[PDB]
Amino acid sequence: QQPPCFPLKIPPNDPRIKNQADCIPFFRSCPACPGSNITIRNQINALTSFVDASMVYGSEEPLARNLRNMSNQLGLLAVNQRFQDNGRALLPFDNLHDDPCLLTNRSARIPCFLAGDTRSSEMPELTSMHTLLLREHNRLATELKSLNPRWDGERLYQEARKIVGAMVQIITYRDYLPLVLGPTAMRKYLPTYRSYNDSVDPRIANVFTNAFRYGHTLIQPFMFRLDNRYQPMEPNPRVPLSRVFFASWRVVLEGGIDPILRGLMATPAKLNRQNQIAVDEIRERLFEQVMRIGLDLPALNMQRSRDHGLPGYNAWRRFCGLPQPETVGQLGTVLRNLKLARKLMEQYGTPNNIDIWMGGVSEPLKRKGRVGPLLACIIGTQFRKLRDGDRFWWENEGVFSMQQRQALAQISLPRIICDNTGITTVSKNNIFMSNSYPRDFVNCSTLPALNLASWRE
Amino acid sequence: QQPPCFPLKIPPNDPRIKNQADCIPFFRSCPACPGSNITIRNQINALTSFVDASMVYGSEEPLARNLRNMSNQLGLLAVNQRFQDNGRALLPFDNLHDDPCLLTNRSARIPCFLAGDTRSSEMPELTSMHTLLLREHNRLATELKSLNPRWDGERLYQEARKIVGAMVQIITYRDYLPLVLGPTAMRKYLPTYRSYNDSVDPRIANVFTNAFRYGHTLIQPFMFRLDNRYQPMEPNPRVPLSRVFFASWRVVLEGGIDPILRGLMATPAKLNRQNQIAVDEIRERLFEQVMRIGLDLPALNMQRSRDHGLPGYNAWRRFCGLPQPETVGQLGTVLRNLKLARKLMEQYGTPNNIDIWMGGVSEPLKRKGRVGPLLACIIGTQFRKLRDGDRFWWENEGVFSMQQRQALAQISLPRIICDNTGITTVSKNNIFMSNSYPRDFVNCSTLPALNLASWRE
Amino acid sequence: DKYRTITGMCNNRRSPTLGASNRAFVRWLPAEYEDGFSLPYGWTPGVKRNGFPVALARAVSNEIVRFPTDQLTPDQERSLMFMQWGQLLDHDLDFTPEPA
Amino acid sequence: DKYRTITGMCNNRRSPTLGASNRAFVRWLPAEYEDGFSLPYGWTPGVKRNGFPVALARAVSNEIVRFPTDQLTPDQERSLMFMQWGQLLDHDLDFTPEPA
Amino acid sequence: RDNIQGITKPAIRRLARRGGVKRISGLIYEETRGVLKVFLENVIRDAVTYTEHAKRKTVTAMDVVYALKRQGRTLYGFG
Amino acid sequence: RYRPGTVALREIRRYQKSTELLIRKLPFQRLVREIAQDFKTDLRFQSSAVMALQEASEAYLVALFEDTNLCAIHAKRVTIMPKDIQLARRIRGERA
Amino acid sequence: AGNAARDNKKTRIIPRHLQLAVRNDEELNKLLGRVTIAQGGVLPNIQSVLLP
Ligand SMILES: *[C@@H]1O[C@H](CO[C@@H]2O[C@@H](C)[C@@H](O)[C@@H](O)[C@@H]2O)[C@@H](O[C@@H]2O[C@H](CO)[C@@H](O[C@@H]3O[C@H](CO[C@H]4O[C@H](CO)[C@@H](O)[C@H](O)[C@@H]4O)[C@@H](O)[C@H](O[C@H]4O[C@H](CO)[C@@H](O)[C@H](O)[C@@H]4O)[C@@H]3O)[C@H](O)[C@H]2NC(C)=O)[C@H](O)[C@H]1NC(C)=O
Ligand SMILES: *[C@@H]1O[C@H](CO[C@@H]2O[C@@H](C)[C@@H](O)[C@@H](O)[C@@H]2O)[C@@H](O[C@@H]2O[C@H](CO)[C@@H](O[C@@H]3O[C@H](CO[C@H]4O[C@H](CO)[C@@H](O)[C@H](O)[C@@H]4O)[C@@H](O)[C@H](O)[C@@H]3O)[C@H](O)[C@H]2NC(C)=O)[C@H](O)[C@H]1NC(C)=O
Ligand code: HEM
Ligand code: HEM
Ligand SMILES: *[C@@H]1O[C@H](CO)[C@@H](O)[C@H](O)[C@H]1NC(C)=O
Repeated sequence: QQPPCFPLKIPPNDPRIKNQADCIPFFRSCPACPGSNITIRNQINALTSFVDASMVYGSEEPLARNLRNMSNQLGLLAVNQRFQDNGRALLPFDNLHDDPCLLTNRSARIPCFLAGDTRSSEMPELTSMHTLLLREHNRLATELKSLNPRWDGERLYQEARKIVGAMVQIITYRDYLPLVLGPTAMRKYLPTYRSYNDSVDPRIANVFTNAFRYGHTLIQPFMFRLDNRYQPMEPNPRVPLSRVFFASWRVVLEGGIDPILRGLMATPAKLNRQNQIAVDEIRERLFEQVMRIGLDLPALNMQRSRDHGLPGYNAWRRFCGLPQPETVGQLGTVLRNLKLARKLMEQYGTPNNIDIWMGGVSEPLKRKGRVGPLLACIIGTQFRKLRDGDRFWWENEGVFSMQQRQALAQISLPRIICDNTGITTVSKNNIFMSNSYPRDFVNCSTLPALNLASWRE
Repeated sequence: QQPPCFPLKIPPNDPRIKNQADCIPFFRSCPACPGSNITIRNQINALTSFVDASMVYGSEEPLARNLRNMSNQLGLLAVNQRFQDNGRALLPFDNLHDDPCLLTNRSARIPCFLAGDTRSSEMPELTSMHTLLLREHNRLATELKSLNPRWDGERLYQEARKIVGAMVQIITYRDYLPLVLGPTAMRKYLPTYRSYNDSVDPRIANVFTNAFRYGHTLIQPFMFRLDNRYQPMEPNPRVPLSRVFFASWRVVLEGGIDPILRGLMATPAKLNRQNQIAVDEIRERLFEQVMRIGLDLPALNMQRSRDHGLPGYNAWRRFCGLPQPETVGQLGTVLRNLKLARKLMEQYGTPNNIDIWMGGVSEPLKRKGRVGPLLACIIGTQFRKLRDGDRFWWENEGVFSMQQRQALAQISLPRIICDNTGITTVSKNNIFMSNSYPRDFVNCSTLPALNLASWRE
Repeated sequence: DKYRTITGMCNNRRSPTLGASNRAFVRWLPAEYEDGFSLPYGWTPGVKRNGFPVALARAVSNEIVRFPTDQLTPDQERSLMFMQWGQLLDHDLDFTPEPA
Repeated sequence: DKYRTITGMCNNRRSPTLGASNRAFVRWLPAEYEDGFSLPYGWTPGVKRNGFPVALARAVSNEIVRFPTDQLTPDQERSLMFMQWGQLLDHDLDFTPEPA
Repeated sequence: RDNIQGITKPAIRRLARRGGVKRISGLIYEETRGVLKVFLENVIRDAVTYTEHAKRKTVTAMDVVYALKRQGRTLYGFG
Repeated sequence: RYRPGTVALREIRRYQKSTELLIRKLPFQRLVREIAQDFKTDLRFQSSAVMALQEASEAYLVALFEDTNLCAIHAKRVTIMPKDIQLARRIRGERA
Repeated sequence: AGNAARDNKKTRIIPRHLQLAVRNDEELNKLLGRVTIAQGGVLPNIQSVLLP
């Protein structure tokens, strides 16, 4: 347990790990001030605290410059020089001292992908999203260059970056959050846009990095791929999630990203229930091939919350203005469950010691939502701070013209997917809701395309 | 101009300092993290952020242990072993490498006094208050020893310390704050005590160290001493303030602390007006004897606020919910003065750049108060946080019994003044309000003394 | 100010470092460490958190989160794209580095 | 847990270091430095604040605070013990150290 | 004279909306009219008694204020 | 077209921000005169008296409707019903 | 009342401001618990149950 190692102790009678002397690997976060007898320990955020599509353009000058294709004056982004997806762009490769992508399968010899985020190679889905965004940026830059032949590479790159960031913000705040918080919490915590506060702090809260891990309860135990007719693509249509962690060779040498996107569109998510929190695939076989032994994602979340020194469940309930339980009965009433409340009370000993993540995922879901009142409050507060404190918000005056805003308000994720890939059948509007084929799938020729005529100069 | 030095520049046509190459000495505060690029600069609070009579018992274990009378078992505080004030205790002397008290009077050779704070010898009034508190602690310890003969030294010391802290808290929150904030701000920011709220942060805000400097506007340009008949005591009935800085020899060798306390109790303060902010003694002759040139207390306050990186006047007005001026007319309306608003606009250029101290002291005073609405907001918030977030508050259950609380509720400053000092005539209740003789002075034979019969074991 | 910066600097004119990259988080609540400043709960065996022993995170996951995988149910009103966009937005927002 | 601690620690059970001595201040508003983290306004000539030049502190103290001492107005409702107790309570609350 | 019907359905709807009511059933208008009639009858009876004691034929605002005050419904702004 | 519940919320926001009277003055004056006709005949009313009666009646009805809304919410409902008004009046001690 | 008017961006004082001042202070609301202020309106309050 010598620093900076904080391994997870193994309790007795553990179903998986029989040896008590073993421990789960764990590394403490980097302190803000390395070595101090005065300052309270604080963590470091290495990425911009804005919704600015930093996943594709990076967050530092050297990496961002390396990500650009500085060989012509088209203002494009670097693509893979060795592999193609049916004649379409692919993410550039990365050079690392230790590469888990090569460790996953030594026969293929496919290194990890290079993008604005170092974790963009965890699964084929993230690589598919990053490649889709890169293709969209390249198409926007090419269209702008054709429309405005007098511009240079830097201007085209900046304009395409601005458009991509605006699209990300629009899609997020118009489709994702209303389905997360629910209409009541959406109206309570994220009202209509008024103007630009410069007095709102846009920094990311420490608790948020845990409160946003609720998606770990939406993880399905399989990765699904579908062919053109939205049928199970063979061989291996449903592949285990333990065999896709850091496996980039499933993108280059397994038919590209189109089947992955098709399976992404036409597969229901996992519902969060008080007796079904997280699947065993991520709870017992996380990074099994990459590491010596598998990890435990909920346990890792709890240990990270403890490492950051986040307060308990009751402190965050009081911070959000909600009643704070103290006994078994009050906790059961709050959770609308007595068996789960009894188990939590036995394990922790008092509600004040319940971890933020576990308490948040134990709370019942809101009406037409996916989070409890505490998690919904935290997420809504953080995203409202991000939106109101951002000077370059698309709806803010002086950033986009009225015609540009009107054109941008008509975008949609299915339009981007159908334009940037070979997919001809895409789901209806609110892609985060349609999951049944062919109940709510259209021919993609009816969806309007973004009009760039307002960008002429 | 090299770190940590932050010298004050001299404008052209300065009335005092004709030369421009000279500068006022100034040192930047010690940062919380000595050298970093990830963390914003923060300052250090070297004292306990509680109303716990930390002026006398220190805030560090070595100093607290060094301040006691370890030679006996009576649990008293160390007193001066060379001088006495007509048979009464005096503060112990201190050993410093560069003693400033010796420079004021080379013939006397009286070093600075030693107490729980390093700035206890700035003027004889602070020394008198410290000596009075030490005398009260010693008297309480002696009375407790007489009442309970079986107690040890440490128990007596702790009990006397608790009584002194409770007395200080009672005096402050019952007499001083209502006369500062005024009834409206006192009721708004300091409501009735309910219980101990462990979720209140009791730390001292950074702006408070600049918001509480309003007392620099109440300084009279003289020090007044009165004899037993409250007549001007000769020689030197009124001493210029520029000659009493760091002059401890005026305490030991000029009759003691009786005339200083008498002058404090029976002399009007200086009213704060928008055309008379601070006198010229603290503005042009601060620490004149000690250093080469005098300092500028308002300029020092403003430069210290700049060093701490505090926001401007408008940001703090927005923080407290008050409207934010933007133009000269709005500033004149807010300040209820046009000449001052015009001067401020000419000097700064915009209300957002006005420093916190100047903005706070320029505002018109509250009704029956002594600070503007912004300073009242900041001070009330800070003191409510201090009271509610303190576990050992004198009204908190378990700290004192009901009989002890009833006995402590009857304490007052005049009783302490005329109990441990040769003063026989003291002001009526609310010492801070009565300033005329003999209109509102009593014989000290009518004020009941503190009853310790409830401390029996 | 025609376009965004790449490091987030100077987005807020009053405080350019606010919301930038490689900067410390903002603490909505004071930290709760075992020794007070820089030690987590469970680092030192035998210590208690608010009068109760600290439970093992792995044990908590074992006795609560675990459930048979054949009882899993799907969501009839969501899709996997929901989870994927959640992850993408999260990777957009924050990332906490750790030593190698 | 019968009397106070000299250092001030353990006053808050959840976070023992809250309200102790030799600890960093709490910021109610984000800091506003010249470069963003570790530079005061007016450190370097030619740099303006919020689009306006930074006024020399001595200059404004000369042109605003200064007033002839002869016209001092005594306070008929307060005494000097007001200021003295204010200073004493201040010396209780806070003290910002500087290097020697 | 059926002037009790002068209090229309939109007026009662506005009064309920001011009170925070979102949905209103159609059977509560008669109940509201009856309640208003009872309250007005009581207050006006007290006011008329006050006027009659003073040997007057005009019901002043002060009489109504006193009638409201004697029922624990003090009204500010009319004397 | 607007889904039900939106215009109601807009009206709630609007009428909670204004201070104007919500009952027509002439019908209320006629009702007051009709009611007062029973106790005495040939009565004269000052305008201030009618205004005070209207203000008191409106305030009483608004408070009663707030209590009725609380009663309806207690029974897990959104729609105001006469039984809620009766329960509020009985608890307050008016019809008890 | 003057603070309420200032926050409302107005100069004069009207009965609405007096009602806002009274109803937003706990002690003053308790003191004037059975008092009706003419042309005062009501405090904005919408129950969360009826919210969409
Ligand atoms: C014990 O003390 C606790 C702290 O008390 C504070 O300090 C003392 C000195 C007093 O000044 C006191 O008034 C202070 O609150 C106290 O807990 C506090 O309780 C309040 C009320 O529940 C909490 O406020 C809620 O917080 C969030 C968001 O508010 C702000 O959070 C962000 C974080 O930075 C800020 O940037 C923004 O300004 C946000 O406004 C919300 O949940 C909530 O707003 C909603 O509240 C209800 C929801 O039902 C709605 O009616 C409202 O319209 C809003 O939609 C509140 O603002 C506060 O966070 C919390 N503080 C702490 C530190 O936990 C506690 O109640 C005291 N206990 C007792 C028994 O008195
Ligand atoms: C721009 O937004 C700021 C900040 O708004 C915050 O963030 C947005 C996203 C929303 O969540 C808001 O609800 C948040 O407030 C607005 O200025 C704020 O105005 C309010 C109301 O006047 C101020 O709150 C006051 O603060 C005082 C109490 O101090 C509080 O903090 C201390 C220390 O933490 C502590 O004692 C306790 O937490 C206190 O509550 C007091 O005067 C008063 O009661 C009131 O609560 C708030 O401080 C302001 N925030 C800032 C950062 O200055 C602006 O109004 C908005 N602008 C526009 C144009 O809409
Ligand atoms: C779908 C499969 C996913 C996998 C395999 C995965 C894996 C991981 C792992 C191993 C970590 C490190 C945790 C730690 O260091 O404490 C992490 C971090 C994180 N995950 Fe996930 N995750 C997935 C989905 C999601 C989703 C959908 C979300 C949100 C909607 C999410 C939210 C987070 C957050 C906020 C962090 C931040 C941790 C930090 O910054 O230190 N995860 N992810
Ligand atoms: C009466 C004579 C006083 C004198 C001669 C005096 C002198 C000083 C000086 C020279 C400083 C150093 C400031 C700096 O270096 O930036 C200081 C600090 C300070 N003074 Fe005064 N002061 C007096 C009274 C008061 C009073 C009555 C108050 C409040 C009611 C007060 C409030 C403060 C504060 C808050 C500080 C900052 C503390 C710190 O920086 O650690 N002063 N004083
Ligand atoms: C302090 O200690 C000395 C030791 O010589 C002793 O003489 C003196 O009386 C003590 N102080 C008091 C106030 O008793």
